[PDB]
Amino acid sequence: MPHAFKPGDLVFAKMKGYPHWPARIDDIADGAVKPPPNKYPIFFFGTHETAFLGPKDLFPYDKSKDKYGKPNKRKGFNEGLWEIQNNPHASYS
Repeated sequence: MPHAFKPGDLVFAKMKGYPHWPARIDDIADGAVKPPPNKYPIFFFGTHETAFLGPKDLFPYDKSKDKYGKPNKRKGFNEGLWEIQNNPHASYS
């Protein structure tokens, strides 16, 4: 059975106007800006941008990759597909 989301989990993350996007739940480093309550820090692969999202917009990667894990024209998307599959826990800073 599923647990709550935790740092390191791999997802497709959905935002308004963008396709379901390969991403991970990030850790929050000491000193770093914390998310709002009930929100997680989401690191988007390829673009390397961060946004704060709740679970309604987070689709676990294993379950969802057959649907959402296909090339897209959008900037950074296909780079992001490579990262999530090949080195999803690397430093992209």
